[PDB]
Amino acid sequence: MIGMDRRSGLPLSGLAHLKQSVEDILTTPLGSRRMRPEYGSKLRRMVDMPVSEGWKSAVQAEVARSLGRWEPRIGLSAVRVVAVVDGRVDLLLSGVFEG
Amino acid sequence: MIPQTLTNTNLFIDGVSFAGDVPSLTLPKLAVKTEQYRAGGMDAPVSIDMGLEAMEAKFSTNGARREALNFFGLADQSAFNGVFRGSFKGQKGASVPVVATLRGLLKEVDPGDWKAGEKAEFKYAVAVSYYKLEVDGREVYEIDPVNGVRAINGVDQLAGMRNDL
Amino acid sequence: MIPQTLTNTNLFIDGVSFAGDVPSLTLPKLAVKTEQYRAGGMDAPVSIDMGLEAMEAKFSTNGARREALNFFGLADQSAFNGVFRGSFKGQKGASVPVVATLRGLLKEVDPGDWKAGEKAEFKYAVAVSYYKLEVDGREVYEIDPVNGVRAINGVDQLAGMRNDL
Amino acid sequence: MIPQTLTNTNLFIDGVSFAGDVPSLTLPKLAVKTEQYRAGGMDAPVSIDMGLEAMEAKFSTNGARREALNFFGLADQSAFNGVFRGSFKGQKGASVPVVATLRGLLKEVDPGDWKAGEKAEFKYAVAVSYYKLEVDGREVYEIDPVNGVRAINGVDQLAGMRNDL
Amino acid sequence: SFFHGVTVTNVDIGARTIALPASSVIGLCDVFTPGAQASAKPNVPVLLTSKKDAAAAFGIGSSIYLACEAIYNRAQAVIVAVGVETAETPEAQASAVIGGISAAGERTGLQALLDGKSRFNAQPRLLVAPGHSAQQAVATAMDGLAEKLRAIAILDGPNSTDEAAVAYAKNFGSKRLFMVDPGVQVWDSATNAARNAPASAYAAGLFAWTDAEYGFWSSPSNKEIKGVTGTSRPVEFLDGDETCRANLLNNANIATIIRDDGYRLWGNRTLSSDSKWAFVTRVRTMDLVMDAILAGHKWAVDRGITKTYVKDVTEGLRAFMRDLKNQGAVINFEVYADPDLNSASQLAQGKVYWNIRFTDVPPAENPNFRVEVTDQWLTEVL
Amino acid sequence: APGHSAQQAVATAMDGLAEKLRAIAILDGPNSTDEAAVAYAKNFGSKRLFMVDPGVQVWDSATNAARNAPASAYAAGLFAWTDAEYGFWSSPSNKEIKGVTGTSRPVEFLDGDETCRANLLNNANIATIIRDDGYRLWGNRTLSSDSKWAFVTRVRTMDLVMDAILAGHKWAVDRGITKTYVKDVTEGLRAFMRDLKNQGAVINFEVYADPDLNSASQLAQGKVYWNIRFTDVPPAENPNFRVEVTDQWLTEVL
Amino acid sequence: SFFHGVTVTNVDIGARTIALPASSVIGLCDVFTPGAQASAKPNVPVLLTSKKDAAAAFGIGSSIYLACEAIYNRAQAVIVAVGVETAETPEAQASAVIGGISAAGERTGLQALLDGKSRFNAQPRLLV
Amino acid sequence: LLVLQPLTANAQPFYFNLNTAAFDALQRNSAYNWSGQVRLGRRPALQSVGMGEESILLKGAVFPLRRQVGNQEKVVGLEQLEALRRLAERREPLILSSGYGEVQMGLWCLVRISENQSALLGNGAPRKQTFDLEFKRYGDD
Amino acid sequence: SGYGEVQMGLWCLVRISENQSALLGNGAPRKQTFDLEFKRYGDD
Repeated sequence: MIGMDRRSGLPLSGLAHLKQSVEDILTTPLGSRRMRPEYGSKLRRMVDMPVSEGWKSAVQAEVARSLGRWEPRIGLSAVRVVAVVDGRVDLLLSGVFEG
Repeated sequence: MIPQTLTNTNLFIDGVSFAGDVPSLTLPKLAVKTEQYRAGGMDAPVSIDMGLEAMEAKFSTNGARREALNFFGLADQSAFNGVFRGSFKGQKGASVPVVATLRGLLKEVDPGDWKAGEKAEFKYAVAVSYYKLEVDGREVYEIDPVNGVRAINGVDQLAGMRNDL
Repeated sequence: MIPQTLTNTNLFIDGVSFAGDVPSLTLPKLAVKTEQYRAGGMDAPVSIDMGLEAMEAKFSTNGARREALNFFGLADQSAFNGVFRGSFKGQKGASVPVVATLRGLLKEVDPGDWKAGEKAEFKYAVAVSYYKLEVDGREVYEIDPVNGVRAINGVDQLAGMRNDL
Repeated sequence: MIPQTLTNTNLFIDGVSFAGDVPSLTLPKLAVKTEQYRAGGMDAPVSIDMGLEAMEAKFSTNGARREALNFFGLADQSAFNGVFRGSFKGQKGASVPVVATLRGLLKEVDPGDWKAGEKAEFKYAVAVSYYKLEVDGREVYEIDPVNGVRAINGVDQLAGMRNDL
Repeated sequence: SFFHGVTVTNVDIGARTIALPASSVIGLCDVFTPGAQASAKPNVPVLLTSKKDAAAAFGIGSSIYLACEAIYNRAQAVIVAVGVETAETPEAQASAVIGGISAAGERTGLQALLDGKSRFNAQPRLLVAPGHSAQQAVATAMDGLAEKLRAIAILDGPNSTDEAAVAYAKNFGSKRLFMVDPGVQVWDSATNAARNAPASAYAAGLFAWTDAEYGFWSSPSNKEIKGVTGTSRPVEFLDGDETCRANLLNNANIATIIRDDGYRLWGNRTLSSDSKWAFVTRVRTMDLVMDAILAGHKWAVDRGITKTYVKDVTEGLRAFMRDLKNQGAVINFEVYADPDLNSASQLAQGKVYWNIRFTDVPPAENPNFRVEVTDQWLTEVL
Repeated sequence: APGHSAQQAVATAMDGLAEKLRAIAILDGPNSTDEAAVAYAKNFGSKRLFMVDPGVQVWDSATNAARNAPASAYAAGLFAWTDAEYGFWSSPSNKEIKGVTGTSRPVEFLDGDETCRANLLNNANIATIIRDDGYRLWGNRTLSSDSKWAFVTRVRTMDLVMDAILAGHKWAVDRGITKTYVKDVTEGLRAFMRDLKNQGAVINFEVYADPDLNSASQLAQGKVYWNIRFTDVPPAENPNFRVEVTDQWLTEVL
Repeated sequence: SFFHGVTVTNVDIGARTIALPASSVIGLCDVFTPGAQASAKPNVPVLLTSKKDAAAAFGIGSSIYLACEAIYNRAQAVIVAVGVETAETPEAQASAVIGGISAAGERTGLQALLDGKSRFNAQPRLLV
Repeated sequence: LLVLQPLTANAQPFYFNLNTAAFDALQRNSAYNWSGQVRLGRRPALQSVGMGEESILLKGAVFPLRRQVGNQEKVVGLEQLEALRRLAERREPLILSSGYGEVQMGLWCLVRISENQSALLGNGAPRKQTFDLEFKRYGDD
Repeated sequence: SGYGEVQMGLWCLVRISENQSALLGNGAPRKQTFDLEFKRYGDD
């Protein structure tokens, strides 16, 4: 499938379109889209919550829901905390490719 | 804490005293009914406070006491009462009266082996339907099976379970 | 290694010391729950680390201690704490403080046979919900049943099972 | 044959020696799993070589040995190794070194009754995942559960079962 | 200036220098351009794990990255990459790759791969000079550096015809050399045509894919090459000992890419004069158990010789080599202390000997199939 | 004295203060190459000096850069570490170093009797640092021209079994010599040496009074003599593994 | 010089069948070639322990080792083995393998097997 | 431990952990629809005529007097299995979200809830609730 | 198989049913007792 890039307007198809397809899921909140209320992630609700070991398993369980809806060509493997600086947690979104 | 221990004991059945009769006692084994809770994620199974076991108070008698044999198998429960008493002396002579007022049903009578030269024993057993232990003068246990009052140290623990829900 | 062994012991319940009371202890039997794995090709069944058994810590008391009998059957678990201590002397006098901080629920009280001349014993039992053994000053065991931290020699072994998967 | 018997013993855990600690051993009970085969025509049921039972090696320790308590319940099997040694003297002084190199998983730790005057004992148990007995210098047993090599007197008996079929 | 929302990050974050598989670390030496886009000094080693590390330390058009991409397309490997400044004379270009102690106290060229350990915990096991191994002076440099390093050097022949590469293999026989002569070609995005890669780095990425996914004891010949198209020479192959250009190279101890023009490597024998050390799996399992013996038994250089110490490691090795035996890395072995050469005259000197005897698994390069039929015991028809 | 031991005049005062104190004096080298570090160790050879030439560079949190520590305090904190549980009899020549990064110069041990940078510096009786980012120490041998006192362990054991005896024998000096005075302390020297055999400090010893030097004329001036001849554990600096690939157990694969 | 650390060598050794019952000793005598690799004088006895010093005292292709490999194939005993220089005529070879007191104060040939004890503490009970 | 979450995507999900339900058993039946057709003189022919019902059954027990972890002044509730019931009368499939192998399990409709609540208090409050949930895989496109 | 006849026929797989228990924190079991169930595909 051939789509266009979000910035700079260039049509990119293979796997750069795959990565921006995921980051339109993860950063859109629910109900922000027009006439598509069941689109996006609850990750903005997980913004600025304390990083516990139940916060990690609630992000894995919510990325898997939101990518399971509107990204069928990605099989999610794991989400892991790899570093912590002040506020900035960072997550290695790893997943196999299907489709 | 000074070392204390049992030195002498006593037993009452419906007021009268067995002041020269009983060689043995057994207060009822207070044991909580535990259910092994291991689940997803947790490693070792925990045990949960989920009620008490069957209380049963053995006592023993060397002679044919009509006052003890009167209360076997009566049609009314808690007709037997019984009061078990102990005295714990301490190291400095400060004797501590351990009194346990139970009100159960008398459950079992077995006059055992009546050998000729050997003394005989009448083992008794009491299906305890009420239990109340007092260490010095203060009430430690007060176990109502049929009522919802399990008082540990004078405060009801079953009442606190209803306020939590 | 110099020969060492137990010489004396001690016991704490919620801060107060049973410094003249307890004749006996039992730290909880740490036992792994083993499932016999024999399969196609393999000869003898191996046993697999698949969780711990039910920890239970007996201790015993000769006198009516109100501090020990207070904590039976409370509506909150881990209201009983308890601290069991030992002292292992060695051959050259280097005594080694073995302290075991548990935080379980008190499970069973049975004042046994109250014979007249014979001393009485109050056996106790503790449904252990937390266990922590320290040999000298260093933390050997730290068993969280309800949490996912089974620390052997200070490193969590349950955390290493999650990194392997 | 001259009369020989055990006089002294020793124990190694991961290299270090328990040269003053262990009062007791138990090498694992080697037992074949027998199925009773009686059939049409035959009178008494025969027992058939159909695999070994669960090997388990008890050993015991009187003091708090951090080297022994380190290996309980580790996330990797065969992290515990252990080496059990004996010395059988004979009638003419010809001592025979019986060494048994096992490589199991440590299964059970129970510090028993910590009475005050009585010495304490830490019973251990090892879920044996490898066993290798040597009588003098020659290898008698070599039991691989997880591999297909049951070597009796240095020759694999499980390999001979595959050549027969 | 922080940020308070959900964000995507496309740059590297975590460290992966913790694992470090000791059997698959690769020494790499070729030219590059040390500009401002290449953040690495020329004659120093630098640790690499991914293509982003090769992009940051070297140029994209530089032939270091063309060899780093050749390895990282196949395996998740670790590369100790040294660079050389490109010269004018090709006989002086080979003088830059061999290096030496031409500086004050710094090793340059291939000799800086000896400084892999004490910099990044990588004692290199695979030596490649992509393109700079058709010259004999560097193939002799990679020869003599190999037994210092206990590695094998994956050199390559010239991209001419077969007897130009068979006669180039006759200058060796030194047990440490694995030559793959057809320089395989790869598709390019910018050129939109067929390239010319020297195909010595592709065998290094295949060895790092073999020893981590199949074990180092497994023969790394019959396995897939990625990032590949046809070869520079169509090399035919049949079954039945013909005049094929596959059997001609393999009998000359030369490996070659064979089937479907780029699909698989083919051949496992090394440039060795001894038939005992003919296979690479005889050579790889010689050095990768005896440095895996040491890894874990690093306590054998201290804890001085007491009565139990000679006895401590003589089943310290027996318990470790039975772990090698059970995972298939060897077949049955024996480990025992040396009875006669161990003496108290040199035990005070520090020397104490152990005898290791193991046989390893043979690679089934030629399975024969004697087919026979019967009904119960004999051929009933004839 | 980190950094100052690279000077010749300081290291000689570091030398002569060690024989007055029965101590191991850890020296340094320059930041320069291996040839200028071997030449710094040739003029020594006085049985008490321990040279570590590679400049240990270490990260700091103040300026966020890499310093250059002169390698003395890391070996000093390692000699004091191996006496805590491995004992003074053990060798600290393959032990780990915490709080460390790489060296100023690379130095590695390889095999085959080539020009190894470690073997060139061990043969000059100088310790190095081998594995990644300051991971090990590598020297067993002191700067000693005498072949008997080569290893660090024999120099430390002879200096640290005596203060383990001279403490515990604060008595047996200015006491007063009775008839069984010599016997009651030579049975006390044995009892304070059998525990050293018990903890693995020595191999089998002998302690006995000197029969011919002890005399009646020596008692009048307070001089009494003993013989505490013992032996020590040699550190296994060279474990040799004789290894081949046979084809013996090839009939196992059938 | 010396070496620090583990130095992994590469040698050629056989099976570890060197377990030695000191029960029977063998007196042996055959011809050989006293080369540089054969570290044994001709008419003196050499105590042998295994094949590793039977290959060190006498050569591989020597007729001692062909008659000494056959013993260690079955029993790993200890051998009091004397050598003899080979001869041209078979009568002088038969006279040399016997030997005698023809030296200054030594015994040559088979007679050097009488010096088993007080040299080796092994009086040969098997004469071949 | 496991996460139930519906198709409306704004409703509150159910989280399985030691505070809420904490199952320790997991049956996963998965048939495969091979239909047999009996032929007269030979073996019956088998044809793959579909996929069949794949089901997941969650055992376990809720003890609604054990306090929440770390003693949060709050117990495991009696409400905390009826939340499984309210989430099941939505007539709606659910995404299972584990955390060990595959994380994106499919759409799983909830079919059966059956608790066995005993050891009662005075007002009928149990202190054990042994349940068994039972799912079937909703076959989406 | 590898013991009697080696060429067993065509066997279609019909049922998989695991019982995964003794769970970890993230739902990971440490036992998976299964029972597979085949039926012989009747080829020509």
